[PDB]
Amino acid sequence: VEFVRTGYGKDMVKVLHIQRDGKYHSIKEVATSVQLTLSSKKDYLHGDNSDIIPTDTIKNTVHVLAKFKGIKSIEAFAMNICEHFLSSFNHVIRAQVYVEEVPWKRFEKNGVKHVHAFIHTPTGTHFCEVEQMKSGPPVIHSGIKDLKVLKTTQSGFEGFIKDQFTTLPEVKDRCFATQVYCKWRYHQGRDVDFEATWDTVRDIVLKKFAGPYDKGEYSPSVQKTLYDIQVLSLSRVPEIEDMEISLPNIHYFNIDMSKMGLINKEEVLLPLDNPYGKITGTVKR
Amino acid sequence: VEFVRTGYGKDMVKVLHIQRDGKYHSIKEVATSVQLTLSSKKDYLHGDNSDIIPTDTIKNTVHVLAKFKGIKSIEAFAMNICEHFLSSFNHVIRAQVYVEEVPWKRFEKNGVKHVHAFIHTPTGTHFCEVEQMKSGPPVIHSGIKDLKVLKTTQSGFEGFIKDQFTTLPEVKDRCFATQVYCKWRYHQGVDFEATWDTVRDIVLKKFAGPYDKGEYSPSVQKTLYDIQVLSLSRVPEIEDMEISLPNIHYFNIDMSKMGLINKEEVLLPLDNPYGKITGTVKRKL
Amino acid sequence: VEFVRTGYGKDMVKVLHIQRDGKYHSIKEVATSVQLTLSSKKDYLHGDNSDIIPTDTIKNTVHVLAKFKGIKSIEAFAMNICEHFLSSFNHVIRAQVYVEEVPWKRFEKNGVKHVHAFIHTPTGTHFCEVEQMKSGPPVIHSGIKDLKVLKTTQSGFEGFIKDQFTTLPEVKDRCFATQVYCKWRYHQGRDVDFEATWDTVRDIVLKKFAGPYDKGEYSPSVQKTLYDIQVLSLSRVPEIEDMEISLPNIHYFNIDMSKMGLINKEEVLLPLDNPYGKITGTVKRKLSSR
Amino acid sequence: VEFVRTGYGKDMVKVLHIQRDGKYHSIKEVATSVQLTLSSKKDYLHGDNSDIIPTDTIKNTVHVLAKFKGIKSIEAFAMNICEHFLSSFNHVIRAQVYVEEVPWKRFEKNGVKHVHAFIHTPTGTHFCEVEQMKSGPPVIHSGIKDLKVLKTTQSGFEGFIKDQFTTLPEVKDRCFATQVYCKWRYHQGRDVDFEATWDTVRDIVLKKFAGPYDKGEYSPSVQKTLYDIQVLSLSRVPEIEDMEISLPNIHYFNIDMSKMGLINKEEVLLPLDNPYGKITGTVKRK
Repeated sequence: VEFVRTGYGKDMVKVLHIQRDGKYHSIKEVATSVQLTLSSKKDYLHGDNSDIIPTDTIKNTVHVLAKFKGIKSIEAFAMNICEHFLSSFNHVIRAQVYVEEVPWKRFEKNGVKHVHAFIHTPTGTHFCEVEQMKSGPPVIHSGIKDLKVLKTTQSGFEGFIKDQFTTLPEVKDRCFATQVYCKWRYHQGRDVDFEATWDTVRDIVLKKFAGPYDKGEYSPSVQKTLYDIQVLSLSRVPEIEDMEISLPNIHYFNIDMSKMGLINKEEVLLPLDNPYGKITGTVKR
Repeated sequence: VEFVRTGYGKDMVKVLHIQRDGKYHSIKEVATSVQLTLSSKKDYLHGDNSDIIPTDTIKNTVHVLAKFKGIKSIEAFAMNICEHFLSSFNHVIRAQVYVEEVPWKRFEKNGVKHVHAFIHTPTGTHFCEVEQMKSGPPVIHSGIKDLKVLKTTQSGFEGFIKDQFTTLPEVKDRCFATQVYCKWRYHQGVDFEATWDTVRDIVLKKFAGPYDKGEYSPSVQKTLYDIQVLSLSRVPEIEDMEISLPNIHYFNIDMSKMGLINKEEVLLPLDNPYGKITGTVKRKL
Repeated sequence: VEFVRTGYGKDMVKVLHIQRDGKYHSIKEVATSVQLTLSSKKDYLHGDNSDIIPTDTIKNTVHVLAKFKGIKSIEAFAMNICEHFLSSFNHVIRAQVYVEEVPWKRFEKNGVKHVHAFIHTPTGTHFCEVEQMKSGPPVIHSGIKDLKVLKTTQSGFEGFIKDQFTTLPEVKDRCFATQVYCKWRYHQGRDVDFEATWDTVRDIVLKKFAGPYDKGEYSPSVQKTLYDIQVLSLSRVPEIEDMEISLPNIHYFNIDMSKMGLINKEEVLLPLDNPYGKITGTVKRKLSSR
Repeated sequence: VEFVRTGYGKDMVKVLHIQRDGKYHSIKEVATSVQLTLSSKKDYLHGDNSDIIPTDTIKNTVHVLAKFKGIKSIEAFAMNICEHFLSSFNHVIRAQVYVEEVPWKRFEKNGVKHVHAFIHTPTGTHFCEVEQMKSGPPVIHSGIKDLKVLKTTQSGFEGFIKDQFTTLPEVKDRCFATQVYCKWRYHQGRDVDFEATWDTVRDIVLKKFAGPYDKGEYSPSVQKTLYDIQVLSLSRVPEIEDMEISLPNIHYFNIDMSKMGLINKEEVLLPLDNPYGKITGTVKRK
C-alpha cells in the first residue's frame, strides 16, 4: 500500500486579540488552521491514538499562544504555533499553519481615528501560510486575497488567435474587473516587517492595475498586468523569493439592444457571475 | 378559493451603468428585482398568458430604462421602473421594485480620486424599495445593509431579569459587534444620496460616540432608539424607521482549566447563535 | 416619535436532539429563532434593562425545552417555546419562533434503514413559524423550502404580450427548473399530524410539477402550476387555511451556435444563476375545492 | 526573475446536456474549468496576445465538444477537452480540466423512474480532474465531495496524549459527523468504467463509516476509518493507483446544563459550525 502524506489538525479556530492602552484599544481577529504530521502512523494502521495530540488541544494551544505571545503579526503568530508543536512533541515531524486576518479597520472621519471602534473593510485581506519541518527552519508565505477592483477603461484585448470557435471581437477598450489573489514566499535570514511589506505589495498591485490617477494606464493583457506586478514586487522588496498571482477576469459585457432597435455600446453592461477568465502565474528569483 | 396576493417579476437583474465625461468615468452597479400584480388571474386559473408581460421583457425594460433615464439614484431608477409599467399597461394594478447598489468606491490615495478605477468597499450598502398602486403615488423606502462594526468597550449589559435559566453575568464592559440593517420610509416632500449618507453617519455616531472617548451604551435597545430619534429629527422627510441590530458575540475564552487568567484579552468570535434587537418607530415626533 | 413594532431575541440557536431506543437511534437537528415583544419600552427609552430576559437566557431555554419536551414536531417545539415565554413572564405580550429542520435522512441501502447513520439530503426542507399573542392562541405556519427540481420538457410559454421590449420567442417546449418555497397556515381545532401533512404537500407539489411518470404533464405557465398545487393542497388537506407559494423560474437557455455555423436547439443549454423569474401567489380558503 | 509556472483559462463554464431517446430524457449538468499553459511568454513579457486562444474561445469549445462529443462520463469530457487543445495548438504544452457534476437524480418511487423529471440531490458529488502534457498521456483523477453524514454512536476517542492544554475527556461513545472529500488517481492502460468506479468508492466510503446496518462497527479513530476506506478501495479497484482523503470532524458537543440544574447526557447537543477537526491522508499503491 504505502503512505504519501498524512495530516490532522483543527480548522477555523477563530480568535479576537484585544490590547488596551487606556482609552486606546487595538484589535486583531484571525481565523487559523493547523495541521500536524506524526512520525508514527499507528493511528491509521491499528487505531492506536497514543501519539495523537487531540485536535481540541491544538485549538486550546492556539488560544493560549495568542494570549502569551499576542498576535501583532499574523506571520509571527503562525511561526510561534509551528515552533510550539515542533519543540513540545518529538514525534511531530511537520507543522503547517494557515492564518487569515479579518479586515477590520479603525473608524475614521475627517482625518481622526477612533480609540475603540472598527468597521469591517474587505479592501484586500491579509493571509499567511507557514510550514516547518522538524529541525528545519520555517517557510513563510504572505498574501492578499478578496481585493475586488474595476476600471472602466485603459484595457484592451486584441491580436489573438481566431480559430473556428472564436467569436470574440477584438477591442482597444473594455472594462477590467478582478479579484486579486497574490501569494509570495520569503527568502530567509529574515529582517522583514511583514505588515509593511503587505501594505507595499498591495500598493503596487493597485498601481499596476490602475496606474496614474489622472491618465491611468493601458494594459493590453491581463497576463502583462500580472507579470508587471510580479517584477515590480521582487524589485521593490528584496526579501521576497517568489510570487504567485491569480487574476480572475470578471466580465462586464456590453448589452446588445439591436433586437430592440437600440444602440448601446457601451453604457449599460451585464455583470456576469460566471463564467470568468482566470489568468495565473508564478515567478521566482 | 379567494386570492389573497399575486405577483410575478424578474429577480437579480444586474446592470453596470457607465457615464463618460472626458477621461472622468462614473459608474453605478446595481442588482434589481421587479414585481408586478395583474388584475386578471386567468394565467393562474387556466394557463392563459395573454395578459402576461414576459419576465424577460421586464428584464429588457430595466436595461432600457437604465440607458435612457440613467442611474442618478436607485430611488429614481425604481420609480422610473414602477411608473413605466403602471402607465404602459392598464391591467397592471401594482408594481414593486427593489434595488441594491454594489458598494464600489473610486480609488483614493491622499485625497486624489482616480478618473476610472474603483475598489469594492462594503462599508454600508445602499438599497431601496419602491411600491406603487395603479393611480396612487409611489411609496419609497430607502436603507442601509451589510454595515459591520465592532467596538471593544463603552458597552455594558446589566439590571436584567434573572430567572432559573439565566447564567449570563451582568457586565459593565463588553464587546459590541453588529451588522446594521436600517430601513426608512419617506413622507412626500429629497436628495436621496445625501439623506442616505446622513442616516448612515447618525448610525455610526450613536454606535461609537465621540472619537476621543466613546459613549457608554447600556442597552442595544437604547442605541437603536437613539438612532431612530436622532434621524427623524435631523431629517424631516423621513416618516418612519425600521432598525435591526444583530448582537454578534465575542466571548471571553476562560482558560482556567489550563491555569491561565485571561479576562479579557483573547475572545472567541461566534458565528451563531446571535442576539437580534429590532424596532420600528413612526412619526411624530 | 411613536412605536410601531419592537422585538428582540436570539437567532440561529442550533440543537441536535438524540433519542436512543436500544440500538435504534433517531435524531432531529434544528436551527431556531425566537423573538419576544415586551410591554415595557423603557429598555429603548432610557436603557433600563430591568424587564429584559437576556437573549442568552432565551438560548438556554430553547436548549432546556428540547431536553424536557423533546422535539417530535418542530411545530410542537415552537409552540412549547412560545407558550413558555408567555406563561412565565407576564410583561411578554408576543412570542414568535422560527424553526428550520436539517434534512437529515437515515442511511438506506437495498431496502434497509441503518440504526444510527444519517446522510444529509436536502430534497425539500421542513420549516415552520409560530406566532402567539398574550392570551390568544398560536398561529402555526409550516413550509417547504430548498427543493430544487428540473424537468426537460412538458413546459411551454406562449400567447404573451409582445411590446417594443419583447424579444422572447414563444415556445411550446422548454426546460422548467425551480426551487420551491411553499408556506401554509393552519386553521385550528387541532387534529393535525404536522409531519404527515408535510410529506403530502411535498407529494402534491412534486406531482403537479412532473406529472405521471412515463408521460409527464404539460405546463403552460409557472402561474398555472403554482395555482394547481395550491388548489390540490387545500383540497386533500382540510386543516390548511391558506398557502403562499414562490416559484423561481431558473433559466436554462439554448446556446445559439449560429455564429460558428452550428445548429444547437436544444441539446446544450446554459444554466443561468441570474437573473431568474419569480412567480408568487397566496390563496386562502373560502370557496372552491376539487 | 524567471517563470515557475503559468496557466490561463475559463472557470465556471456551466453546461446542461440533454439527450432525448424518444420519451426518455437524460441529462448531465456540469460546471467546468479549463487551464492551458503556453510555450511563449510574450503575452506576459510584452503584451503580445498573438499566441492566445481567447478564454471566450475556450468557453465556446467546451460548449461545442459537449455538443459533438457527449458528456456522460465527466472524465471522458475532460480528456476530450484536453485532447482538443493539445492537438489543435502545438504551442500549448499543457492542458488541465476540472469538472464537477450537479447531483441531479431522476424522480423515483420504489424503482419507478420518471422519464424527464429530476430533483437536486447532493448525497455525494462527482468531480474529476484531468491533466496532460504535450505528447504525454492524460493523468486522470476522480473524486467525491459534499457528502455529509452523521452517526450518533459506534465512535470513540481515547488513549491520546494529555498535555497541559488538554481538557478533552476520553470517550467511548460520541457523534461522528463529517463531509467526505475523496480523490483518487487512476493507473494507466485503464479499461475503466468511471461511473461504476465512482459508485463503488462511494459505497466503500459509506460502508467503513457506518458499518453493518444492523449493528454498526466501532471506530476508535477517524484516522483509522480513513485508512480502511483507502485500503478497501485499492483492493476492490485495481485501476486506482492512489487515494487522497480528507475527513472533517464536525463537532456535536453535549450541552452541559448542570448550571441550570439539569442532567443532560446526552440527548441535547450543540452543532458547532467551527472550529472543526480535519483528518487527512494520501496512500499510493504497490
